[PDB]
Amino acid sequence: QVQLQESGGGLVQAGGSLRLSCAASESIFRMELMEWYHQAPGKQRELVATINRCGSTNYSDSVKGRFIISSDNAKNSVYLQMNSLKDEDTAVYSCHARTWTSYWGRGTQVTVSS
Amino acid sequence: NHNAQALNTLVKQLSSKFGAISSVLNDILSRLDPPEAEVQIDRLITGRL
Amino acid sequence: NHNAQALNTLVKQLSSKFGAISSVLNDILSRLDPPEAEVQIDRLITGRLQSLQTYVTQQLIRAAEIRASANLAATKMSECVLGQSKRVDFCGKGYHLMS
Amino acid sequence: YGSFCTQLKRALTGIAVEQDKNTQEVFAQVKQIYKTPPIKYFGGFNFSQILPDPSKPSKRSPIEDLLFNKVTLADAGFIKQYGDCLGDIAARDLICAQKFNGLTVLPPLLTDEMIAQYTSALLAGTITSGWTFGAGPALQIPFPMQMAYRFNGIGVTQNVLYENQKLIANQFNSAIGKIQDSLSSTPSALGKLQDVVNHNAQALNTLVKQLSSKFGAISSVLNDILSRLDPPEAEVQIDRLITGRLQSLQTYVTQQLIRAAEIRASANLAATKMSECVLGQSKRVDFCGKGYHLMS
Amino acid sequence: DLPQGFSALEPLVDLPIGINITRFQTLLALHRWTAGAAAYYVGYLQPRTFLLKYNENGTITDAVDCALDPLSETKCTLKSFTVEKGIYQTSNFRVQPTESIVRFPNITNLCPFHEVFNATTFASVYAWNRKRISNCVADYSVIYNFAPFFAFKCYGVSPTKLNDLCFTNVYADSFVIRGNEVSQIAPGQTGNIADYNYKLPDDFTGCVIAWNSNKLDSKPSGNYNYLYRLFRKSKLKPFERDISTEIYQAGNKPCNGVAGPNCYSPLQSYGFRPTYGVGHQPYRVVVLSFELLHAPATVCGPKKSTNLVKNKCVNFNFNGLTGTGVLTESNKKFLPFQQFGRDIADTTDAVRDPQTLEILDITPCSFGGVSVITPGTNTSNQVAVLYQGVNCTEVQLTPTWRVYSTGSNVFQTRAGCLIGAEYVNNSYECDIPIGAGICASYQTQSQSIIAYTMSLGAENSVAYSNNSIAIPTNFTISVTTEILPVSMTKTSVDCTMYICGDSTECSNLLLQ
Amino acid sequence: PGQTGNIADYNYKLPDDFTGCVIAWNSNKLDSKPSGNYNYLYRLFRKSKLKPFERDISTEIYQAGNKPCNGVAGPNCYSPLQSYGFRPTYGVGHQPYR
Ligand SMILES: *[C@@H]1O[C@H](CO)[C@@H](O[C@@H]2O[C@H](CO)[C@@H](O)[C@H](O)[C@H]2NC(C)=O)[C@H](O)[C@H]1NC(C)=O
Ligand SMILES: *[C@@H]1O[C@H](CO)[C@@H](O[C@@H]2O[C@H](CO)[C@@H](O)[C@H](O)[C@H]2NC(C)=O)[C@H](O)[C@H]1NC(C)=O
Ligand SMILES: *[C@@H]1O[C@H](CO)[C@@H](O[C@@H]2O[C@H](CO)[C@@H](O)[C@H](O)[C@H]2NC(C)=O)[C@H](O)[C@H]1NC(C)=O
Ligand SMILES: *[C@@H]1O[C@H](CO)[C@@H](O)[C@H](O)[C@H]1NC(C)=O
Ligand SMILES: *[C@@H]1O[C@H](CO)[C@@H](O)[C@H](O)[C@H]1NC(C)=O
Ligand SMILES: *[C@@H]1O[C@H](CO)[C@@H](O)[C@H](O)[C@H]1NC(C)=O
Ligand SMILES: *[C@@H]1O[C@H](CO)[C@@H](O)[C@H](O)[C@H]1NC(C)=O
Ligand SMILES: *[C@@H]1O[C@H](CO)[C@@H](O)[C@H](O)[C@H]1NC(C)=O
Ligand SMILES: *[C@@H]1O[C@H](CO)[C@@H](O)[C@H](O)[C@H]1NC(C)=O
Ligand SMILES: *[C@@H]1O[C@H](CO)[C@@H](O)[C@H](O)[C@H]1NC(C)=O
Ligand SMILES: *[C@@H]1O[C@H](CO)[C@@H](O)[C@H](O)[C@H]1NC(C)=O
Repeated sequence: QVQLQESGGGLVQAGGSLRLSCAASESIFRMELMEWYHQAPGKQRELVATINRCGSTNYSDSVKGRFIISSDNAKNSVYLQMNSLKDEDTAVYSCHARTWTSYWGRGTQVTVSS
Repeated sequence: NHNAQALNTLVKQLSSKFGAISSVLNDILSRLDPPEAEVQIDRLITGRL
Repeated sequence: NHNAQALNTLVKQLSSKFGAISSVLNDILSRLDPPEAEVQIDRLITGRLQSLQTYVTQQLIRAAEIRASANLAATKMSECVLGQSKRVDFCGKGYHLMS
Repeated sequence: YGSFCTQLKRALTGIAVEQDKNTQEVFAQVKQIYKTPPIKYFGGFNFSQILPDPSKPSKRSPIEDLLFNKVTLADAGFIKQYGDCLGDIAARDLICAQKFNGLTVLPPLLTDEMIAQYTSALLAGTITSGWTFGAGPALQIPFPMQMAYRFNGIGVTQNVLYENQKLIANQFNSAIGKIQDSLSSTPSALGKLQDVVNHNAQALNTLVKQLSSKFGAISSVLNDILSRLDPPEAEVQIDRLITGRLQSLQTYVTQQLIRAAEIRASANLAATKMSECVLGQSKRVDFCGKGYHLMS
Repeated sequence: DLPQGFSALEPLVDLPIGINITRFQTLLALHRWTAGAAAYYVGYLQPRTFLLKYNENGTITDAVDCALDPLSETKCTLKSFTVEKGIYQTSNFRVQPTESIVRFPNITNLCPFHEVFNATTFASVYAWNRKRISNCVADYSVIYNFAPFFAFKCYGVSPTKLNDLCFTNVYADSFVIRGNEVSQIAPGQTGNIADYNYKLPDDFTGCVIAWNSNKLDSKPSGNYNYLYRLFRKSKLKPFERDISTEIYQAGNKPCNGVAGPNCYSPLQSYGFRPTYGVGHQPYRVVVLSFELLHAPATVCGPKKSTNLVKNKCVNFNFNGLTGTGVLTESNKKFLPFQQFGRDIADTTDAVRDPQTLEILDITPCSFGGVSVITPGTNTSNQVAVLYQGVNCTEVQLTPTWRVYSTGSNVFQTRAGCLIGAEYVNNSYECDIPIGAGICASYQTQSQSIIAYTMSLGAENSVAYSNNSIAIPTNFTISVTTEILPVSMTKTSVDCTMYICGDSTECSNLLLQ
Repeated sequence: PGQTGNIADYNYKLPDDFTGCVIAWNSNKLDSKPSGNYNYLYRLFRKSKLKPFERDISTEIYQAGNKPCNGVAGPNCYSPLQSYGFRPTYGVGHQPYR
């Protein structure tokens, strides 16, 4: 019944790669927006990546050239491909989707050892 | 004047057929059969209401 | 806005069947035969009469409310303008001087 | 059959908004909430019978409590949950029957606590400031001086009060005290407020009971007509029921419109009385009581 | 991918196929074979409601689906493409039923319609037979195989619906009458047959079956075995017979047992011959009278009885009484002769199960109203949904769109429950009224659309002392505005043109 | 329109909004034989009712049991094409009508 569930968090050494798989229980063709937020301890949440219905993709300053966001249509899911990890990427990651009311995921922990 | 006009109009409204064959109930009850008179009496009842 | 809405609704009411086979009298007159046409025309007549009566009653109530407002405006003009008012909060907030 | 139902919904929505407008206009003259001083001593005048009571959770004065207990209420617009109707206590009241047929009662925007707060603010402002709080900033003044100036307003000099303060205070206290017993003893004191509830309940009950009439058809239940007659021979029966129920709904809506207009007139009069007799002193004869007006 | 935008479709071809279609197929052309590739898009249509917009050229340039989200439903309700700030009422929500149940009694026998519709002899009209039918399964589709009649004639019911209803008792009356006296066998009829031989009540609920029998009831010499009454002191009461034979007296002097002057025999024999006209030939008549449901039912058609379920929104059919609701156990104390239970609105709410003598209570399934709280479309496309007067634990629903409940989007107020708004402890002025002391507004950034408690006013406290006063030392002149309506539009309406127009028949009809 | 019966829902179905005319006349002098006309057939069994203006031509062995018919009209296996029996000595209600 829950809208979005994320899976893929764990312990990964610096310079590695990881995959996040926020899966929705409603057809993603009407969600109009999939957003990734990350919150590190001690600070508030900050926008990571944004994908809209048309196909335009946006990232913030600390994203471009490091990791990308995509989605497939066989299974309702949005994938984030974490690459080139560094120390401050340790955070809890949540996925958000708003059709006419925002739905928030539970979030998963991502920790990088340096 | 207004009250008298309203009462006189209400009295004069009794002479309209409202689609029935006659405006007098006795004629409708003396010319047509028992099961057919109703379809005529209903029109008068609705109009007067 | 209210008057325009009432008139537009009254105009749009003419496209309803009210149980008849057609909402245009010419079609009813040109399709059925003289004896039957009536059983259909009466439905349209009754529906349109009901619509007109509803519109008239609504207009009467609105006119009464507007008359009350006009009487209040006339009183305010007689008291606040042609003189000074000692009534509290009748001709503004504070102590009245003129209007 | 047209667009009669949109018109009915629009009329009912207009009335529903008008009621909240009436209450807000009447009870919300001042936009500052004043507090009475902790020490209650106003020259000998006893205001304990009208000021709020902090001991009770509702925070209402004793006279307000008596008024609230004296008038009974049919439906308060709260959560009449379907579970209560389905509970099947073998006592099917009228509220469940009204609910099951598409008639509902909405709750007011202003809860009774907010109205009590407004009334208490007005009382504190008119006790600690006089009439200045209705025309500008609130300016303090001792109560005996305010009474002296209200006496001077009606043509009696000030020295009449200052030499007769104790007697006037005792008379005021006794007059206030007799009010509670007068309200309690009289059985039909609050008839105007009860008639509204009675009339609305009667209208709703009549509308519900209208559903059991045939209107010339063979049965008053649509399922029987649908299951006992041919597909093309059932329309001529259903039409009578539809016309009759539309007529009943139109009659109810018109009656509600007229009653709402009358109640709006009464609310306007109440607002005028509040603005003229409470926030100030009135020289109009027999407008704010019988005799020479002092305060309300 | 499929491009954005609108492009309407225009019809070409309509054909009278008139066959079943369940599956389809697409053909391809292969040259020779040789390799090939094709791509095509297939979608399935559904019954929907749309709001289409026509521009000045007559082309469709925009459309709104009315069952996609609450904002679209609001737009369809308002019949506009723009929505201003406020709270609107859009539709209602209901719980659909799951299955259907049927409860019929333990009836196994077959009704004896064979012994009535042909027995080689029919009783006279003055002493007509009467057979009672009960405790059997009635099949009215076999009656057509017994007598050569044309069609039924039923008054309270329809001939095609007689296989579903379940009655208490059935009665059959049979006789033989003349050709032109068949029209007298009807409610509210007057004649020789109607008021002296066989009288039908004014509220008849049954059927009449009359067919010609010239090949059995006619003789070359003349049939004289069928008689009818001619003289009688007073008219008959409904469903009454007379058998007594005597010498009717039409004079003051007693008849004294001799048919002399002013003395006749009130039993005249029909003269049936095979050379008579159609209006004089004998006709056999059978009248079926049905008794409605007041007692336990005994006669009705072959309907299977299924299982009984409880505490579920289900459809029920108890002895021809059909409806939808929730059936639960009963604490009502029905008397042995009672079978139904009625309420203020005169609708059934307590029933007795035909198979097991048990009482069930019926309650309508859950329903309620929905309101949509939105800021102006010029601002944002997000809305909140208020289910009115519902404990927010209840929420196959009628609305097509479905709501999914996250941790903090669901709030419960005293006016229902609100989905899609976040509650806060702050108190501002009211923006969009909702219920009892609650308001809603739009935040800068469901995170948007916050719901809070309205604030009465700024706090204050004036210092009061019995030797202190406060005197102003300056003033301020202020100018305020006050707007008041005075008059409204003056309109005039023409009756004849509005109701009838240029038609003349309509005006003549309206004149009365 | 709005009729129920063998003909109405298994052979020929009319819509509820029908706009047209029906012309029926007796044809006993052409469609009846002393031995009995058997050239006119009608359907008796069908799984579901007919949609308006829909026909059926398929001839198959209708099954009224759990076991398959297997192409033989045995137990719970019938032929849903019954022949009218027209004779000139029948009553009016049974004579053929065009
Ligand atoms: C509509 O679209 C989805 C995804 O675009 C389709 O994919 C199916 O999704 C369900 C749910 O996980 C899977 O069980 C199916 O196996 C998917 N189909 C495949 C992989 O071919 C699906 O057709 C639709 N999903 C709905 C209607 O929920
Ligand atoms: C103002 O009036 C109240 C109520 O009439 C007085 O409270 C009463 O006080 C006496 C003695 O102090 C008690 O015996 C009564 O029971 C009280 N009444 C109630 C209703 O509780 C109050 O004392 C008065 N003020 C002054 C200053 O005397
Ligand atoms: C009463 O208020 C007025 C306006 O608020 C004061 O007039 C102002 O005085 C200051 C200081 O001299 C000037 O800068 C402003 O331009 C004046 N305003 C106007 C509109 O002229 C006035 O001084 C106040 N009364 C006293 C006694 O100070
Ligand atoms: C409507 O038609 C006219 C005439 O061809 C054309 O000039 C105009 O551009 C059209 N309007 C639109 C919005 O296409
Ligand atoms: C009653 O019905 C048949 C007609 O089908 C009739 O010929 C006969 O007299 C009766 N049936 C029998 C079996 O005698
Ligand atoms: C029954 O008895 C009364 C009393 O003699 C008689 O007048 C009447 O004609 C009889 N029949 C009916 C139908 O009342
Ligand atoms: C009806 O028949 C069923 C099945 O044989 C049985 O369970 C039930 O007790 C019977 N009831 C009556 C009243 O005969
Ligand atoms: C709503 O139902 C819940 C379910 O247990 C109950 O706890 C609560 O008291 C109910 N509230 C109202 C207002 O009916
Ligand atoms: C709002 O008030 C309630 C009541 O004290 C409190 O429990 C709730 O936590 C408050 N909201 C926040 C965000 O703290
Ligand atoms: C009011 O007067 C009394 C005298 O009995 C005095 O005790 C009290 O302090 C005065 N009020 C204030 C606020 O000083
Ligand atoms: C059409 O075919 C389906 C499946 O073969 C069948 O269930 C149905 O009875 C047929 N006829 C109609 C009118 O749908």
